[PDB]
Amino acid sequence: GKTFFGQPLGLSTLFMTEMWERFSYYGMRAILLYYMWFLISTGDLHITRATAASIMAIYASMVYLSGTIGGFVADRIIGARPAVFWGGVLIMLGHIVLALPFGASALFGSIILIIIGTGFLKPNVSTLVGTLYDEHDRRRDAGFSIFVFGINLGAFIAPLIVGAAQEAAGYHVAFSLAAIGMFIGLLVYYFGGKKTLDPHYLRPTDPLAPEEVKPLLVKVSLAVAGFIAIIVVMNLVGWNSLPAYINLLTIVAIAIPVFYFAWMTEHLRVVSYIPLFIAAVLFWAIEEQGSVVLATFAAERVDSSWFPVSWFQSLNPLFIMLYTPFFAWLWTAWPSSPTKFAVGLMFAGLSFLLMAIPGALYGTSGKVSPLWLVGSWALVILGEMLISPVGLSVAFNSQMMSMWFLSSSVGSALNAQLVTLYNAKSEVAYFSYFGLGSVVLGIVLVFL
Ligand SMILES: CCCCCCC/C=C/CCCCCC(=O)OC[C@@H](O)CO
Ligand SMILES: CCCCCCC/C=C\CCCCCC(=O)OC[C@H](O)CO
Ligand SMILES: CCCCCCC/C=C\CCCCCC(=O)OC[C@H](O)CO
Ligand SMILES: CCCCCCC/C=C\CCCCCC(=O)OC[C@H](O)CO
Ligand SMILES: CCCCCCC/C=C\CCCCCC(=O)OC[C@H](O)CO
Ligand SMILES: CCCCCCC/C=C\CCCCCC(=O)OC[C@H](O)CO
Ligand SMILES: CCCCCCC/C=C\CCCCCC(=O)OC[C@H](O)CO
Ligand SMILES: CCCCCCC/C=C\CCCCCC(=O)OC[C@H](O)CO
Ligand SMILES: CCCCCCC/C=C\CCCCCC(=O)OC[C@H](O)CO
Ligand SMILES: CCCCCCC/C=C\CCCCCC(=O)OC[C@H](O)CO
Ligand SMILES: CC(C)C[C@H](N)C(=O)O
Repeated sequence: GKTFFGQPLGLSTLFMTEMWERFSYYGMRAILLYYMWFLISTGDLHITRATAASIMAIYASMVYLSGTIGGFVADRIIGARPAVFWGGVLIMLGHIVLALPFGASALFGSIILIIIGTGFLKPNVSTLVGTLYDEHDRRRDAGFSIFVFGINLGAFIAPLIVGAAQEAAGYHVAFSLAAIGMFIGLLVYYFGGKKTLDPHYLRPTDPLAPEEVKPLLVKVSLAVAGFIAIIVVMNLVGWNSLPAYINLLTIVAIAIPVFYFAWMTEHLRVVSYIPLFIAAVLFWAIEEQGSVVLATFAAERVDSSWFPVSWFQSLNPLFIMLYTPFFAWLWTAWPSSPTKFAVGLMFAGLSFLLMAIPGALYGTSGKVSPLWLVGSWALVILGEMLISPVGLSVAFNSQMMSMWFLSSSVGSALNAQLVTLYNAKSEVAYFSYFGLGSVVLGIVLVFL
């Protein structure tokens, strides 16, 4: 019978949908920092490169934090499938805003649209994949690996296409390609979804009961009021700069798990997530810095004179696709969950330790071979194969899905503070210090 790589034919619709969404996101991410660099150079954007780097991180942190609202709203209010649709619409509008002939004024608007939009699409498109299988179907694990393979496939071709278009035609044309990428995703999703997806997910699966509406409304109103109240207090005492707001968003992003863990002999299990969560946060911190710190390194310290330097952002998902057939075989030919989160952290630690070598050996005033980043990403992706749901083979909801991206949000929130420490003069110290600390903790948190 007809399948998509052994999976229900509905996976391909979700496959292509998320592939084109990740295309739009990572296509934009591949040049957004360089764009901010450009806006500063022209004197249009009045921030430092350190703040611009910090923005890239807190943006990423808010993107995956936003998913928690989206997962909840779909399950209880609007539905999984309309959430994906309207999520993509906002994403597309976000990229269109950047495509418009404006400068720094369009940044915030674009960022908010994509944050909100991705919050709706990302956890729900991931949830709809599990809806293709009944409960005890062995293929479910394989279906997600294919799905993540599509995530990285879009993450691979996006910098290559968008980055090249940027260096030939300009940023606005490049950002318009990202919008088009999402537009393609909507088309395939809308028409393909009607054919392959359950109509059951056009309505919420856990609809708010009558008595539940007001408590939720009070909870939300108090949260927004308090947030606004904090903003007001900040503006009065003078804490109203851009890094000030990043600090606030950082604390909020970090306080949410702290309060979530503090919420929850069964308690020894909960305490046993604490080091696993830390290992995850630190790993995705290092991993997400590829689009910031490594992107900075690529542009400043690497000879990329015969190709767009944004193409280095294709190295991350390339290795995931390369490692995929091996690990898929490796797990069938052959480690606990805490170990994989530790060894994965050690590999990420080694990816930074390696990057300290060229500056220590050759100095930082010159340029080095692309192979250093290639090797560095090879190491960090090697550990990602131990965390990310790929290389797998032969039930839940949207909110619990979001909880998974929550460790990446804390990592980037952590990055929003840490990436400001990276520059030309601290290169060797930054890499070696944070790489060594990550290996040590990787060795500490496995025995712990
Ligand atoms: C395509 C490589 C896949 C190998 C997977 C195993 C993990 C290997 C990591 C290699 C460490 C990177 C060393 C490369 C390096 O730093 O040399 C650069 C310099 O020699 C340029 O000529
Ligand atoms: C630039 C503004 C673009 C606005 C989008 C155009 C709106 C046209 C039709 C709205 C359809 C919304 C329902 C789609 C949906 O819920 O997804 C489920 C689909 O049936 C396929 O799964
Ligand atoms: C329903 C929305 C679907 C539209 C998909 C996104 C396409 C939007 C615009 C495509 C054309 C954009 C032209 C880019 C542009 O204005 O360049 C101006 C110069 O490059 C400025 O240096
Ligand atoms: C936890 C994040 C919440 C994000 C904001 C949610 C929007 C604020 C309040 C919910 C809007 C009202 C719900 C609409 C609704 O479906 O009520 C109908 C119920 O079925 C009544 O039985
Ligand atoms: C900015 C914070 C305040 C945001 C308030 C947004 C809340 C929006 C609507 C909440 C009002 C209650 C809606 C109830 C509702 O629509 O129920 C539908 C009925 O079931 C109709 O059959
Ligand atoms: C979800 C719980 C939130 C609890 C945190 C309470 C708010 C505490 C501090 C306000 C946010 C930080 C303001 C920005 C700041 O740190 O100073 C700004 C810079 O130092 C000035 O350039
Ligand atoms: C089947 C893999 C297809 C290959 C696609 C990978 C291309 C994506 C990004 C290119 C990153 C730049 C790598 C350049 C490189 O490794 O050359 C190093 C040479 O030693 C140059 O001195
Ligand atoms: C197994 C994968 C590769 C692991 C790399 C292990 C190398 C560990 C540390 C390399 C960085 C050593 C720092 C050298 C250093 O600090 O020099 C100081 C500067 O030259 C300025 O004085
Ligand atoms: C489970 C796979 C683990 C793979 C680790 C094996 C890699 C071990 C050490 C790589 C260290 C890279 C340093 C290379 C180096 O310093 O050469 C300098 C330049 O090549 C000069 O031409
Ligand atoms: C330029 C590529 C865009 C073309 C549309 C996407 C279709 C192309 C390739 C589909 C590749 C599917 C590979 C799935 C895969 O290998 O992972 C499954 C393994 O079992 C992982 O455990
Ligand atoms: C934090 C990671 C799990 C995110 C992944 N690279 C994705 O785009 O889905």
